[PDB]
Amino acid sequence: DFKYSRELKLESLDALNLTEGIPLRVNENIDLEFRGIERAHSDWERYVGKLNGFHGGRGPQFGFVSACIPECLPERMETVSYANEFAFLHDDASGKQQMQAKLLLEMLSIDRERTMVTIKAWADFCGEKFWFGLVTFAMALSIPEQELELVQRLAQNAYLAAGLTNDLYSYEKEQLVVFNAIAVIMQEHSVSISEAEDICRGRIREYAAKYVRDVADLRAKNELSRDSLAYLETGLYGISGSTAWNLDCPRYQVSTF
Repeated sequence: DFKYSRELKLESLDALNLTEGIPLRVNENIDLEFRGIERAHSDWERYVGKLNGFHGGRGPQFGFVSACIPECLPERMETVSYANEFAFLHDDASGKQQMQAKLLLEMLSIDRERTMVTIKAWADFCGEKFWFGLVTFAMALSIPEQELELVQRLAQNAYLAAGLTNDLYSYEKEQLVVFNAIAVIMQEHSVSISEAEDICRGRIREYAAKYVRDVADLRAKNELSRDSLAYLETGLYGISGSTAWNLDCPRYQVSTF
């Protein structure tokens, strides 16, 4: 039931067969997303430190957030984008808590109850729970507590598909600078990079196909809450958006350092 996003023809995903047949959707407010990325970089330089050669969720045509949370509420896009960009920077001391406080104040002013759920998920660390806090806040979703255990267990497949794809597309630039799936497969099977890569692709397609099927069944049954279903359906655009973004995003392009 789409109100804020747009489906994009990107025929290379069919040839790549990593996202099953999940379409690419992109939030139409890419401009707000970039504004929140710029502000996060301005605050980081202001409070934390200088940034040189850093690239986060910005891609040449769309950003990470607009492809992966395509139905993100427009008035929440900047904040959601800022928080995603800040998590990218944090992953790569007084100012950090000052930036966090500001972000917390902006979130509480938008959605008090759902900022608390989100913060709870973000204190645990597990990257599952970061994306869980961000998506639920970005789309103003309230997962019934009786459904949470089941919803999170189901979403794990989409997190694995996107997580492994990420490592697949980040290994090259990461090696040039390992805690990557390609390296583990190169230990266990003692194989070359391209052979670990083909094994990784097999696993990605398993996880992706299982997720697509489960979400189809749950949607067809309509016995879970609309917010749980909306969260799970966002899991699908997170797989297609992650992959499409990975193709050309500066973060993983060797052309940068």
